[PDB]
Amino acid sequence: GVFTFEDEITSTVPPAKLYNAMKDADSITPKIIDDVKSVEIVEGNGGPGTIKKLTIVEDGETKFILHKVESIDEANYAYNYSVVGGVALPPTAEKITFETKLVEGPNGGSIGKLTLKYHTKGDAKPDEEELKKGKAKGEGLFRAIEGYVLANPTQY
Repeated sequence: GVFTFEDEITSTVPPAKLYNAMKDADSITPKIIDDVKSVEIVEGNGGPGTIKKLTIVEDGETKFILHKVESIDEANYAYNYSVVGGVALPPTAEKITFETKLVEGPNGGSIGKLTLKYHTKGDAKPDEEELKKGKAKGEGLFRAIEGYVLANPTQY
């Protein structure tokens, strides 16, 4: 089944700058996220349908995760990607979609909506810890992109 969760977030960074840096995640994320070592494009040009392989370390063991770029909408400052392979998918987990959408917020920052869509195998529900871990991951990646902008203001 599909189980959807939405979380409202904030940033001091304006939405145009965050959105630009969200599209730069393949170079930003290995720099800032210690465990993420590299991102390689398997198929595609970076747009919707693109498949990416990420190489990770988790206590000194190299592991791989596979992403699919789902959809990109400047119109709603939106960037959506799915985890389609790797450690985050237990056998009753088929896919996890992470959507980020941004709007202008008070005082020159941004209001974020983070959506987690947890796709399960038929009748199963998401495990409570797996949902927690999935949320933390989506939030961590957002904060990486944001972190990078705050640290490198002249780049966005």
